[PDB]
Amino acid sequence: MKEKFVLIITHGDFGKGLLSGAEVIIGKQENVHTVGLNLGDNIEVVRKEVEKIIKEKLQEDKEIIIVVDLFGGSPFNIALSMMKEYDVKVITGINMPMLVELLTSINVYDTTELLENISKIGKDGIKVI
Amino acid sequence: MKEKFVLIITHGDFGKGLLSGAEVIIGKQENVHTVGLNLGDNIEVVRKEVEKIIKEKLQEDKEIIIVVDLFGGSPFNIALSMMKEYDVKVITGINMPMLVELLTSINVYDTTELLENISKIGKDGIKVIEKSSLKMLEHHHHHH
Repeated sequence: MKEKFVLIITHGDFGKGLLSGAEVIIGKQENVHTVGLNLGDNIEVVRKEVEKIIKEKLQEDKEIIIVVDLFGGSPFNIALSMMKEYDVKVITGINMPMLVELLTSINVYDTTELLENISKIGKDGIKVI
Repeated sequence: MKEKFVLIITHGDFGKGLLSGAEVIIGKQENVHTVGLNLGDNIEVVRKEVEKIIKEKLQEDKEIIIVVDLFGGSPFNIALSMMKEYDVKVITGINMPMLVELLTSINVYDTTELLENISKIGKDGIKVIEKSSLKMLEHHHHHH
């Protein structure tokens, strides 16, 4: 199995903070990068930066998973454009249980099963007490 | 309706960044506070701080919703302990679609319906995107 690389693309500091939070739980990550879309960012500039990252990682023979905050919106639109061009895989609605499970099982499952796993865990992790 | 106050408790800077992120989308919000738990944090101290915030907001006649990152660990432990003593509601597994819906509709629904609403929106907002679905998503940009 190819080594995986996780790109987190979200609004503002969400991805940065989500990774920070996960790292409190499971320690400092390699092979995870965050890109945040802030008010005042040009989406085409951000798109080109994301593409830069993907090419670089593909050239390192890595398999790429893009995790997005929200279905719809500029981060999602960027992720979709990368799937159109580079055949990376994409999942939306990322939360903490998903990211922790993803990063601790990244070597265990193939990308398709990995994403199905965390989709299920993410939904199950949302509970009104 | 009483005004609502949302307290987000998570590991590290997750809650802080989640709120930052949501405000890019829906603009600056009021009545939302974040508490992050880091390694080596004295958690009984954090619990005490949270209780103080809750007491204060209750004195301001606010209805309190606590949102946590994870069903597990210290943030949920703290949230549970508040629920045992105070009239607060708790929801776990917070994500962007949930928080955006929560804050945008905070004065439209009572807490019970509100948490039910955002639970469904949060789960529905978690989607694996199939490559084969790309073209169909693109069509939606040209019709309603």
